[PDB]
Amino acid sequence: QLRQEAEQLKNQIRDARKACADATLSQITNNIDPVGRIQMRTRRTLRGHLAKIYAMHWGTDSRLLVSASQDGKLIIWDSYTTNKVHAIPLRSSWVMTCAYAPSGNYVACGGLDNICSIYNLKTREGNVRVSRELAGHTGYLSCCRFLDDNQIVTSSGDTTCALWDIETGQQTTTFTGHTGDVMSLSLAPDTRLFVSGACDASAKLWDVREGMCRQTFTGHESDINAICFFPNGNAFATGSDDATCRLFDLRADQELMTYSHDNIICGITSVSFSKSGRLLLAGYDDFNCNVWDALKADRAGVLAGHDNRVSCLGVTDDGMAVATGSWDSFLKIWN
Amino acid sequence: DVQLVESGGGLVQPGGSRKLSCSASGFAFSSFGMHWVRQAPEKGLEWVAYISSGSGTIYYADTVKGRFTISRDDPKNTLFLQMTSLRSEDTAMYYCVRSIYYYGSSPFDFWGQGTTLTVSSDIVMTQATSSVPVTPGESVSISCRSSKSLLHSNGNTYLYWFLQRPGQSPQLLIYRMSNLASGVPDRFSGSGSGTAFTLTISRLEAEDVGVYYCMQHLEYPLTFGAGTKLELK
Amino acid sequence: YSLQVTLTLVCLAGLLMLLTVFGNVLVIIAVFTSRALKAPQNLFLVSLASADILVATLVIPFSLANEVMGYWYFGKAWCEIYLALDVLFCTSSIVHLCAISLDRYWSITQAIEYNLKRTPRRIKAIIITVWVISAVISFPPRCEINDQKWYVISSCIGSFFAPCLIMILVYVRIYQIAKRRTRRGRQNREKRFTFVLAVVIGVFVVCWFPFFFTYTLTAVGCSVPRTLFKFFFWFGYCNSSLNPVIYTIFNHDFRRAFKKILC
Amino acid sequence: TLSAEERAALERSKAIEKNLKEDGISAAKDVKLLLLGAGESGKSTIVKQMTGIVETHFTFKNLHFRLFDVGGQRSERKKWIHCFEDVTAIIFCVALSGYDQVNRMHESLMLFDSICNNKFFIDTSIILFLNKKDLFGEKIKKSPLTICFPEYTGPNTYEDAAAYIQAQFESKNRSPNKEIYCHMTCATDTNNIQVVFDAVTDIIIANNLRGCGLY
Amino acid sequence: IAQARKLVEQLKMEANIDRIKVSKAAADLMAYCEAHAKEDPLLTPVPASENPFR
Ligand SMILES: Brc1c(NC2=NCCN2)ccc2nccnc12
Repeated sequence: QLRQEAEQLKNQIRDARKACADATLSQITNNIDPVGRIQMRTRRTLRGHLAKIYAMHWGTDSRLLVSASQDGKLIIWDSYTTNKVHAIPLRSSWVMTCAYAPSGNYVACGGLDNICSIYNLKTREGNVRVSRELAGHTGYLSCCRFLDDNQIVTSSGDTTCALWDIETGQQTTTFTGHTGDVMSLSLAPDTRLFVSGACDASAKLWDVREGMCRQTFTGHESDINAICFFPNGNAFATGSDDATCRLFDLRADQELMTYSHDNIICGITSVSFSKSGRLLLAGYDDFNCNVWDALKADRAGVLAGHDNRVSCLGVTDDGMAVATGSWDSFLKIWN
Repeated sequence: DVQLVESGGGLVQPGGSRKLSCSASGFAFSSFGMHWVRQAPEKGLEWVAYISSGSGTIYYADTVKGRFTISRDDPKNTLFLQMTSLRSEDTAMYYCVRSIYYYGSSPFDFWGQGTTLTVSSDIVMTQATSSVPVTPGESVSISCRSSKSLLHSNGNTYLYWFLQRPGQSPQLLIYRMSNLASGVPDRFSGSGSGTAFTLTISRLEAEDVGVYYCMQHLEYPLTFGAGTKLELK
Repeated sequence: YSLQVTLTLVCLAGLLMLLTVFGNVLVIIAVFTSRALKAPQNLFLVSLASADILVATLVIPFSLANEVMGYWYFGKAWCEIYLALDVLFCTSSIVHLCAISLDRYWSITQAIEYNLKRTPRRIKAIIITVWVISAVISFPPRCEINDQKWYVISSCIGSFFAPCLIMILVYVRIYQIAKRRTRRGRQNREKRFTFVLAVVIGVFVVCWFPFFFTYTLTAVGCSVPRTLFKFFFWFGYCNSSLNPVIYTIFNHDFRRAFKKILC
Repeated sequence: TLSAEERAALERSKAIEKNLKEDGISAAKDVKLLLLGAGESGKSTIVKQMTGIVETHFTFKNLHFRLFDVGGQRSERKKWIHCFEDVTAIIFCVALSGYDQVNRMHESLMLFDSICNNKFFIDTSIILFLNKKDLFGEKIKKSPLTICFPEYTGPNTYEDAAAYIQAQFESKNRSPNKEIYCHMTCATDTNNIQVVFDAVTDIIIANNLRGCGLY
Repeated sequence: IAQARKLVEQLKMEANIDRIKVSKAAADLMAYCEAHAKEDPLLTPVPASENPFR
């Protein structure tokens, strides 16, 4: 007591979710035509880095992208022409994430040093400079996303997420419910809700203004390593070292479909959706990333390379292309 | 902050030799390409030379070749222009301009205060006429003309616009004939076809009276248009 | 003149051609396409493979054209450069192999100091040094190889004997050090490496030594040549085909690259 | 071909590439070491001998060392352990004396086994440090043996027990072609740098010999 | 104690959600996907022209 009250609450909430759903989602949507076999081809190969690369992010122009690698450098690429725009030397080489501001004026990186650095791209002196050193966290940084030109959300090893005010430099909100190291997060296109996955094998949606968890999703056997929203901001999918991918509905509070195959036994390092949401992409520990139809749940396609190991991938805003990175220090643009 | 100061000029008898220098402070000089631009005592602007960021690429104008040379010393933060066998018409006004070229850059953004000198095919840029009467608070348009179409296969139409208020150095207004420079009122707006170009001014005020120029950057040599000035009827 | 097996000889030569070129181009592709191979010492392999490609693609066809009917069909042009360029290519191969061995040795002993001086600049310096010493060897002065007694002895010795002796010394030293550091498992390797060290120093001798032995023979002392001279000449050509295999097979790293390229 | 602006941009990109490659070459010379202790082990003593990750770099006999000790990281090491996969060697320290505190030897041994058998990170030799000799010396001449290890079946003092626990650590090493260098530290010596240097040069020689190699 | 009270207070908040029917939620997802299937190029390959990555 009163620990039994909590399990009773879990019981009625689970039974209510079971009652509120019947589909299955086993025979539904069989009417719509399968998209068939999708072929992808490498179009460019960006080969500047000298060590494992750990994260990448697209700009809003859908032409520039930034990549972060363990050799302690940041690169801004011109994906159209494979030219390097800027090279940024990091203070601490143990970087684990990066993010591109929507306005295109700022870029952020962070990692195993517990602090998040903000870099200014448009200066009078024609060079990049540090603007802030957001240092409130205790565990290592895991992910960063720009809310706007002066608001950034972060996740760390403190089993918590934070919301900052870049000009002020003070944590203006905190989220403290995961009870386990959190690994990733993504922002809804509404730009008012976000979700985060943790090593506790559960996912929780947050309210930016309220600062309190609203819905908790579970039923996933191991760690969670990647999340991304549905294009309309009404769903999201999760990766894992469980070798299984799954998606949830916010208004239904249940799993909808699972993406697993017998041959694949390895973790999942990143996920992303297509512009229409028809194609789900995911990277794996077995050196190649598979492409999954959103709802028919089949491995529609696959991508050759890399040597090892697909650790980060993303899709442009216009959906024109897709990019992947890996521990072999190469980036490939697939179209 | 960012500022370029230059003084190496003076009265020189014809056929002499001279060196010009502008000192760079307040910005990463080693990462910029530099130009020299000459202005005749009456009017007009014409490009002279250019040295790349790493001093690995140099270009000259036609009359410049063989007599003038350009050099930089990045650790010392100085630009050098050497005069030899100066002619009679070389007497004019000079400027050194910074410029940096990457995707989405704004070259020719900042100009120096200039220094004066006294002594004793190509793309054609057309502006006409040289004067249009206006009043404060009403619209006005200026048009410039070229020979070849400026629209490259990329989709970038390389046209630039500059304004030089009397008694001071020119400054950048529009780059690639569709963008707007930093620290510029938004009333300015540039547009044009592949060979014909114009401007628009809304709510014109007494600060905007001066002379305007059009420049193209499609291919060396860089060529300027004529000068068109505004009056306050 | 044969008229009956000339087809057999030309087929043998073509097979040698394809084998050599395929092996060496595979080496070049593997070294440049694989990140793990981005080490300054592999430029030696690159240059050696390039020399092998050059000799195989152009020196050998003219040798086959010679003595297949018995007369150098072309005029004076171009015997006086065909011979010299053949000599240059083969000597460059030999000195590349010697330099590779010397680099190993300096790596395996006095590891730190040399570790320090392994910049790609020095590697390129050594490569151009090898090429220019080969050039100065081959520069002076019916088409048949040189016979000037004084010149022949000096080139043959300075092109084969010294590099062979250096190989013997350095690889014996290696073997000694590896055996000394040896003392499940460990005894299993001991048998493993010795074989793969005997291969390196074995193939090199059994191919270039016979010809170089007989070529300098009959040149100054007693002169008893035979028909086997063609066999020795051929063997000296042929070993360059296997030359990349010996230096690349013992590297999964290399090997892994080969497996990826193959499959 | 391509216009003047693109020519200048390509020149800038080539300059960036050259600078980056040169910086990488200059960086590849130094040697990287992971410091990985447990609790009250004398890792702090080793560091002093010389909130997140702490990098200490020093030079010894014209060789540059970079030593990382992830002590403040309280998160799960299964995540983020892969960062130090391309490292020359790891430095492990235990003690010897304390083994009745809960035990200490069992926890250190299981942690050592866990990091000695990893999916990646498997072919990196380990330098082992047994510090605080004098305390372990006194703990036996006063409170033998016990030992927390049963079936020890040996004498009382001293090299008997020392070598026994040492050999216990060199146990549980599945792989060949990977060595464990061990040492005894009195918490007052001044040549641990020398033994680290010797182990590092031995690892360098082993790696060199490794390609043809010709293990 | 306080942690348990916090947890139960948090679980008080899950009672308000409606929820909606899974069948109609999946119908909404498939309807949106069908509506927007026209524009994404990775689904429907685009001509060799107008492709920035030739
Ligand atoms: Br190699 C070489 C020659 N060509 C040749 N040998 C074996 C196969 N083809 C001919 C003369 C030489 N003299 C000095 C040193 N190397 C020489």
